[PDB]
Amino acid sequence: SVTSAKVAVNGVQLHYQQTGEGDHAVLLLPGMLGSGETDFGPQLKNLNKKLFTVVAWDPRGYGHSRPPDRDFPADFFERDAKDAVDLMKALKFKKVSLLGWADGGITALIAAAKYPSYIHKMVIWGANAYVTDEDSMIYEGIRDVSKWSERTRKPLEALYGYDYFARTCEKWVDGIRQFKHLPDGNICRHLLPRVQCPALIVHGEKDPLVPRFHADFIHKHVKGSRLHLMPEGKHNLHLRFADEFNKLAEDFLQ
Ligand SMILES: [Mg+2]
Ligand SMILES: [Mn+2]
Repeated sequence: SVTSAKVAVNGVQLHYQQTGEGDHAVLLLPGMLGSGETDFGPQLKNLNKKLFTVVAWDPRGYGHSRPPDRDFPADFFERDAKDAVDLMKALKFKKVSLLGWADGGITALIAAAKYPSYIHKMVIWGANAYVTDEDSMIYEGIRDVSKWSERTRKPLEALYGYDYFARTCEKWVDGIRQFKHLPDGNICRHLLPRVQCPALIVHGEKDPLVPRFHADFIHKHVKGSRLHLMPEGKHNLHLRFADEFNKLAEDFLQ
């Protein structure tokens, strides 16, 4: 049983889905153009409702957190990180664990580093702490949504309508590529050493969007972190291999 609602946070009405009665609060952070509805169905359904209280939020401009429309200023990951934590605080949780996917994992890393007393544990996958030429090329190949597979386009087209979906994807590409021009193509390399909570980095070895060196790098600089490789996992491993992933996550969080 899942409840959808909005809460006022930093000038925006953020949408989120909540389920479970557990004492361990968990926030699910979606990736680019994502939402709880499109990125975390299996988790909102199967994560242990007795152990956890699960919340899946929609970053401003994504999912149902519209208005406003999405924009990508240089600090957009930090803005999302603040919104995410403020949302959970608005919902009265005293401490929470984070499950972040891709852009959501980058967001989770930032939140753990900036608000260490609020984060218990963290599980991230498909995230990159910086942008390289190889990444830039990958992003460019994603820009045109019309060339996306029909299966991956359907859900987002239905949620946003073609126009917003196409336009926001282009702004995302320009928004994430902007980091390549900064020293070290940095997004959050500098915050990794500041993560103080136990972290589990999962990586699908067949992920075509995020080279494994990004997971190795995050693992290297996040003290006490654990890295788990899934031979058959791709970028959407928590969806394609939901049962396997959920077990990995639940075991780590306990
Ligand atoms: Mg450097
Ligand atoms: Mn939503």
